[PDB]
Amino acid sequence: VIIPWEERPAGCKDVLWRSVANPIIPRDLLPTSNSIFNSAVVPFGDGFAGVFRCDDTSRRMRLHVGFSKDAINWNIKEEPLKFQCDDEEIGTWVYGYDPRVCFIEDRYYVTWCNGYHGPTIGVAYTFDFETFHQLENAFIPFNRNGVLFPRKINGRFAMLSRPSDNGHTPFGDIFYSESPDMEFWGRHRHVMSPAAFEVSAWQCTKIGAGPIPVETPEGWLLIYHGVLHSCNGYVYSFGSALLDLDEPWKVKFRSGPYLLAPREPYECMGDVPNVCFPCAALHDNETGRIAIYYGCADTVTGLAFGYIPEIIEFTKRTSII
Amino acid sequence: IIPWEERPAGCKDVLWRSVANPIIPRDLLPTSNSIFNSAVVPFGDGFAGVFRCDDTSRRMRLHVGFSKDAINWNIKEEPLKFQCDDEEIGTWVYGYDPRVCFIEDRYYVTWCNGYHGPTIGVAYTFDFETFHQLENAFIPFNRNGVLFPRKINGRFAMLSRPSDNGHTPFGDIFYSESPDMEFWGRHRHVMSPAAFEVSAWQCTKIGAGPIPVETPEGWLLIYHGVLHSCNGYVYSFGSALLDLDEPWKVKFRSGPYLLAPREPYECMGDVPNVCFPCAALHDNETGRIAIYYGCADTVTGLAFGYIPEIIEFTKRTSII
Amino acid sequence: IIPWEERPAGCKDVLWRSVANPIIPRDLLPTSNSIFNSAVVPFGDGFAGVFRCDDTSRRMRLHVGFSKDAINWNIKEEPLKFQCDDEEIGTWVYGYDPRVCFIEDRYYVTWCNGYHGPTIGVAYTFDFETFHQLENAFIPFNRNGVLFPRKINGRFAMLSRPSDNGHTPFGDIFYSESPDMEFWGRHRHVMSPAAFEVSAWQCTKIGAGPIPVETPEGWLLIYHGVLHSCNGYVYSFGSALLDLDEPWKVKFRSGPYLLAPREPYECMGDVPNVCFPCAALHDNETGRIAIYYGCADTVTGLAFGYIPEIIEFTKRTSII
Amino acid sequence: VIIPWEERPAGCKDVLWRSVANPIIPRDLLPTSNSIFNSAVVPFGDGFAGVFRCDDTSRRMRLHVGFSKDAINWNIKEEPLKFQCDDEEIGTWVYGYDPRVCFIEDRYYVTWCNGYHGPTIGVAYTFDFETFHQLENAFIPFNRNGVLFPRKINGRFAMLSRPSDNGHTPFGDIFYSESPDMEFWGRHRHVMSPAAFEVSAWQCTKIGAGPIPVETPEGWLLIYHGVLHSCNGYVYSFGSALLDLDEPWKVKFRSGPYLLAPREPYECMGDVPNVCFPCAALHDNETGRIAIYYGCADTVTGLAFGYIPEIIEFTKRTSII
Amino acid sequence: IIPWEERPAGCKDVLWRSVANPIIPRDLLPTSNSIFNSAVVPFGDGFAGVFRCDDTSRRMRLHVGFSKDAINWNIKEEPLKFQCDDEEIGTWVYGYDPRVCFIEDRYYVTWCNGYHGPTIGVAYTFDFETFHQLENAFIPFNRNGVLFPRKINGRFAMLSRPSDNGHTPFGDIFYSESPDMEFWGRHRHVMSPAAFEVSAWQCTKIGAGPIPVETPEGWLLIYHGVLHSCNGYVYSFGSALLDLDEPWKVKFRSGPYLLAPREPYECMGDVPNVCFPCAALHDNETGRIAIYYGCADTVTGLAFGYIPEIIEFTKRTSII
Amino acid sequence: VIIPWEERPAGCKDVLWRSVANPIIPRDLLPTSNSIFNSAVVPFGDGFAGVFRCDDTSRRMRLHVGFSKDAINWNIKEEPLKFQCDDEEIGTWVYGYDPRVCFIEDRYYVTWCNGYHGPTIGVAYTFDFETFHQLENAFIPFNRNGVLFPRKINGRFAMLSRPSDNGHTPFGDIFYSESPDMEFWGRHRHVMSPAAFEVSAWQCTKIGAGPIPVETPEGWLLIYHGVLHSCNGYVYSFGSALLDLDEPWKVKFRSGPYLLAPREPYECMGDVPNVCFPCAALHDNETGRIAIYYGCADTVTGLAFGYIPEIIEFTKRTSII
Ligand SMILES: [K+]
Ligand SMILES: [K+]
Ligand SMILES: [K+]
Ligand SMILES: [K+]
Ligand SMILES: [K+]
Ligand SMILES: [K+]
Repeated sequence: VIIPWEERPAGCKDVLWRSVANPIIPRDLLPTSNSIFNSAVVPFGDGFAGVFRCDDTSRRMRLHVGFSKDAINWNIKEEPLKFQCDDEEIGTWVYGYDPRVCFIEDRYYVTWCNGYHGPTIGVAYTFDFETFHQLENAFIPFNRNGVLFPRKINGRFAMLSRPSDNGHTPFGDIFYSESPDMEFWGRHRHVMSPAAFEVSAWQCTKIGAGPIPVETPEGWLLIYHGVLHSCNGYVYSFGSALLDLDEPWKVKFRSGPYLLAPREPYECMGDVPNVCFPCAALHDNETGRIAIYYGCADTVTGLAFGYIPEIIEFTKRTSII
Repeated sequence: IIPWEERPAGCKDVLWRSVANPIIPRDLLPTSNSIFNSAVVPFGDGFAGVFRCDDTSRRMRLHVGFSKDAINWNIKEEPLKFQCDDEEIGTWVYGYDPRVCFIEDRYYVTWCNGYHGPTIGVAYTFDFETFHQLENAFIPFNRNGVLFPRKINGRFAMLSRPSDNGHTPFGDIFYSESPDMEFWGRHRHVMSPAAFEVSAWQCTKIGAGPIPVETPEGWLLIYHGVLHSCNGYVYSFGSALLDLDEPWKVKFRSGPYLLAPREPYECMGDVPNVCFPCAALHDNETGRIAIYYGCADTVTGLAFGYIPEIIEFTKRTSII
Repeated sequence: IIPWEERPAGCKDVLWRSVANPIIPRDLLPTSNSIFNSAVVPFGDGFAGVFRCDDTSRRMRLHVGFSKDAINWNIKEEPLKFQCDDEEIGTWVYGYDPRVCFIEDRYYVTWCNGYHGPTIGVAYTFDFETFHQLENAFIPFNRNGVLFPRKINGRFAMLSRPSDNGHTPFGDIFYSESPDMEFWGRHRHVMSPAAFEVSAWQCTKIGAGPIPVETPEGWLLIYHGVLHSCNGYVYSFGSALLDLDEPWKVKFRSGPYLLAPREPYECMGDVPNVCFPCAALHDNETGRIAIYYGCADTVTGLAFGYIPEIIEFTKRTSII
Repeated sequence: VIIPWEERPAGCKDVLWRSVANPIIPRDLLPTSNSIFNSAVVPFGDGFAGVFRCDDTSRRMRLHVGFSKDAINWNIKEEPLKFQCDDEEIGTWVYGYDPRVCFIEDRYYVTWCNGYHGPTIGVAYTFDFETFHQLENAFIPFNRNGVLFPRKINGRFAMLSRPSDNGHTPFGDIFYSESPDMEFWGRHRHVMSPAAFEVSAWQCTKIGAGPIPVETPEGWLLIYHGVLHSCNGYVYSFGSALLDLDEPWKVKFRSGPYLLAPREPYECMGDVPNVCFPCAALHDNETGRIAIYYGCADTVTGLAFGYIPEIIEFTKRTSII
Repeated sequence: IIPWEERPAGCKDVLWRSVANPIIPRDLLPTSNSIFNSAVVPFGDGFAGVFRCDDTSRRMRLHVGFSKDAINWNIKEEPLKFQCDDEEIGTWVYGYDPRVCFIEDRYYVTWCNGYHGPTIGVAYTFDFETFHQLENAFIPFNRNGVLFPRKINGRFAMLSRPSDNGHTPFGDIFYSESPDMEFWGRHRHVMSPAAFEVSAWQCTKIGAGPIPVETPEGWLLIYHGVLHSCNGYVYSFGSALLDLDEPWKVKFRSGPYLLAPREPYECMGDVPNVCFPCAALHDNETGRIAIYYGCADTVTGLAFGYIPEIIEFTKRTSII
Repeated sequence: VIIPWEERPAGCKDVLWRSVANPIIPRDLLPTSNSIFNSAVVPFGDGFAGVFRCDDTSRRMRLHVGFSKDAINWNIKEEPLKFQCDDEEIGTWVYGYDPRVCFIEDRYYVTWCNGYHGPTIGVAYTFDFETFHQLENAFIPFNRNGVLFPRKINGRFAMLSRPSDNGHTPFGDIFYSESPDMEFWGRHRHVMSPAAFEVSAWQCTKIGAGPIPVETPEGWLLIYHGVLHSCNGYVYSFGSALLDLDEPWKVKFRSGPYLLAPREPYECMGDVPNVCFPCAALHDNETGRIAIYYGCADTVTGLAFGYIPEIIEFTKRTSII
């Protein structure tokens, strides 16, 4: 697996740096796409695969499969994916957004914000990114920013989530839950809350999980978004925390500064201005390299690069825990 | 021997209020401000319950109570304290909205438990002296958690009511199952508030009340509904019938309310215009049912009816 | 022979409540939850009315009533249906806020009629048994439609109250005309809520109540006003005098109210703290006026006064 | 009558395409103009005339007359338009915006959102775009987006409107009404409501009529805006519907996708970000060509081009009715 | 000789309502709609006060009252007019929330005075006949202004409550000093609403009531607290002890309330569920204190207690 | 003192013109700066000094001292400034923004929006822009936009303020207060309220003082911001008023039009879009030159130039009183 990479520019001191090829996925890649801004990406085969949020010209929210040789240039299917489901009630499509994908043990799991009398977390698996078998929704509405851990945590599946409401939710804590079987969920634990505005305002309104947690010797590296409320709306930035390995609802370090915030025209102008919303990462433990995918202005998808050891140090050095 | 009063003569109402309401006064304890949830079950030679008693600090606490007749209560002055092996879950913040039922071999208690916002707490007891707390069933925000009094195809089942962090302006009843009273899933929507032009007493939000009452025709669900006036919410309650095997499937749902705020003790107090049903005792032999409900979030009331009359009213006036 | 009761001696109030209030109870009908609009007129050897009767489903429906004395009413159990040649307009969604007056050859009914939101429905009857529905007078959102009881310079005329899709937090009274009871126009603003520092009982929103009463010095308009407290709205009512020929021109408007919620039947009920005037009977010969009003959106009450006194009060306390 | 036209760019598949000379009217055309973003345009004499919303440097909303040879380059009068009115109360000017202009039988009629104890629909006529005779306001407040039909229907004048409130209204259905005399109005009928967000979210908060309805054998072509509410405010897009010829409150087809939505910098940045608000169109039945004027970010005016038969085919094929 | 009624036998309550409540009715004056702030002090061989009397126009005015026994009040019909040499500050817009205390050589009156929004008006009087207006103490928005009854280290001192332009959803008590009753500063935060899970009767906002009472253990502050239900605000009141020398430092603060809306005259009226303390008379030799408070923003009521008992209560139940 | 100046562009008829080198202070000037958008600038020594609002990458609001030879190119201290205070209660730092600086008789005074149980006006002095001595907060919360007068008025210090609330306040009048000693404040007077929307909508939601009042023979020249509320948020523009010399709460003239409104990409895009927030001015009575510093989009700092006599004449001739 060769992950995408660009070397940190000369004299850049930032922990993460934007791809000079951003945006890597344009808003109009498909004949009917309005925007493409969640890219739930993983290695697959001799390349990469992913589940993409592609909102169409009707402003419907759909998920599409994509493939790529280099993880930068994507061939996304024109037709939305369809989930196969034994149960007619759960298998009913209303809408879907916020996908996340990860491989656990023997297959790829997809979670997404699935409408079922409100936003909840849908769950499906695939062996091949062609047929997807839909499982029970993991939780009762309202919930989103569902993000699985990439292995079992002491014998059970684990998921981060984000209790919400039925609108543009003005609050949001990260939570942790477990399941023995991808059907029945429990042992719910609070992970963290928005910071106080006077401490770290980029994350003081609400927060939610981003990429699949990345295992490091110093804890699970969580890349997560945070919201700040100005008089003219919300600004979405993102940052990092380290979670205990065995009890990942225990936050050990949490960054004060953001890692990335809306700065470039493609992040500050578009369907929802001033949004950097991380959705996936690819990483390489040998080199420490990480590549983070993020939606820009809810319009296009970008990539940013960093080193895991540098991120860990930044997280601990600036920690507000 | 559950409490009973015959319908007044000439009264054609399906439910009739006890002539002795309120049956529990606001100031029964030395520091109680209000007492308005009564989660009542038969126990040993008499009755037991878990009661929401808000104190003079306006803190929300649960207290155990006992009664020989189910009308006159001796409520413990100390609040109930749960035992928990897990210190994280075992931390008390607040508690309201209790419900109590016997399932297979023990009594279970659910309540709206504070855990970074309202969720549904779960505990068991054999004796109403020691309570053993289990995992909270769901992530916040959730309340009106009401267990079924037996397993449904080999699993525990619970009605709930996803909510928000404040005075929630919405709310559907949901249904979930668990094999072990720890892990929960198979979530199914039961019902939504009605359109205001169909049935406005239940058009803002709804929530389950007493434990479901099994009948040959399905589960008898007594639930509250809210109407939003310019000067606030009005809580009334009514009746539905749920499928026996798949209780998320609603068979019949009443258009009219069974009861709504009328009397001064319902219409004046800490939260005016509230009738909030929280428990029921019934006898299948005679069809008699006795429904406990909170009045004005201040005091506790009792109402009477017959199960076959309620069922016929529910079908005849059904908006499904 | 309009209803009347003498001024309690050593009462100096412009209006005084009937000692028999409430004159219509909430449960007069077997399925009524509340009865609090009574759009009353003389008819044959007695009186007839269209009443807002909300049922135990909290649906809003209109029912006909009859009475020998205008105090004790026999209201039909079944809601009235309108007859309409146009299927789209004749679709019933909900109805409230009725008003009734005789114009020239027949009685006209207006009400708040649901047609993709609140608007003003219009109908005529000759007999109070069959009602023929005409075009809704305006586009939503509008209510408190009140016809003048004769034409104003060759046209039908109506007061209205532009509103929104909810519990509207604003409301001016407007005036409109129509040559044919179908097409409406020449809209003119009558008045806006007062500044709270001047007259706070009518500072949030106002609306017309009774059919305007012709006096030789202009139209007596009895209208409700709303005050917004931290705990919701308080509805009181008062008086204005409109120019005879151009009734959008307000000549005098009272600073103080005439009546405000005081009694328990006004202060406790489905919507607390509401006195909402809906009709009036009067006798020019004696100057007597009898004013019907909804109490707490639950029951109907009556109040009495003298036209000349009300006019004097209106001029003397005028904020215009 | 030679309407403005540019061909569809090479390989463009879109039903409408933007003028490459956008914006066609700049914000600062008049000495005190702040913004010029409604252009109610008609053929007149040997060229074109129009009534324009020009908000000045005091942010007052005024209407101005303009003229043009080619309908792209405009000479707008510096002085605001004054209406003559026989009734001094109705003739009182508080503010005006949202103009629309059309010729009905023997004269041009102007409607606008006119302040009369709140927004309502004002009405006037002119024969020459010099003297304007003000008629009665058509409706009681609150209402705007008044748009006349360009001929009588069943022997009456007809007008689409849009019941509103006293603010930045968070709802809005399109209504239809008739008048025998341009004075008394009635026979009010509901045309359509915002769509469900799951179905077509660009038009799920509110909608309102745009250009004068365009007669086709297939019904009235209505171009209308719709609003989507994001966390960061409203996004105005526009689309198309076909109304029954004889009973125009009856919608026959209604597009799922939008025709145009904010995409270019001049639509995304300015006084009100993310607005494409259609206001007028010129069309030529012989060729099928249509040119649609629309306000961009409440700052400038743009043009877009299409073919009426293609628009109708799109409206039908993608219909949500 | 302060008013006094002994505690009923068998009552463990720290305060008890007078059995003759309400002591001032809503209709005492010819045009009074409600009378519910009574800023009372000893004066001559009896008592005086400034009273908030809202009229039938719902305008908020202040009127002077006198009483020989402090229970039965003769309140003047004419609103009080302040004399002021500056016409800008002297302009009357509205006035409510009065408080009155003697400091050194005269009586001082504070009130919520409209000056482009609510702020704290200040005046003095020697005789309760002429009132001389001083500068408003603060910029809007502020109210619940309450002076200390002597200087604190050579300065006048005042508690206040920063607010907004509406029915304020927040509110901390602050402390400020002035050398000269014109320029104010050294602002210090006294306290904030409590967390709802700790003491919900005081979790939305709080504000000072009676003039602070000097005790050997600190200043006894009686203050109101607000709880926010789905149906509005509930106003209760409680006690704190402030440091004698630096009175922004709170030493003790009651978890429970001392009094909360319970009787019909507190629960029903213009603003339901309000007990708003506004003044207190006390006798240090016997420990007796008589607390005046508004009831449902309609009438005025009286409650009694013993200062040593209130202190012990405040200490024993302190949440700090 | 040689104040920065650029000559009025040929053809330009505006009363103020933007520097051709805007933004003069970039958002990333400091190693940890997210945005730099208030520049409270004064002559000092052989050049200029200032207190600057620099929000960091944690989105904390801090004040930093800066120095410049020319008042355009600034050397801002990396470390936030710290206030010295004898009282521990008042000396507690929670947050600070909205700085203003002016020399009064013998020292420089700094005001800012200081957190003390909500937003209030902090006050400090400095002789050297190295040590700052904090005084009592001038008012009880909630208040901001505190701006001292640059000399005493009838023997007293004087300050403009702006009573607010605990959020993004949807209202705002300018008030005036006095103090004999920079400790006790009083004699509060209403200066002005927002204008009616039908008169001057750029200033109809709220208003607040900007630069230190500039004394002229015709009154105090107040440059102030005004807010307009669109469906998509607030737009901040600024204009001018003349206050009576002896009783500065008496407004004598107040402009109808604005002087400046968000127009350029650096005013329209950034952390808070569509904001032009004036915070300071340098002026020369001999030449009438004035240079006005202003925050752009709450991101960067810009400069604009004008002539005081032109501004006085514009203010009077366009007066809405
Ligand atoms: K945690
Ligand atoms: K169901
Ligand atoms: K008028
Ligand atoms: K239709
Ligand atoms: K303190
Ligand atoms: K002034």
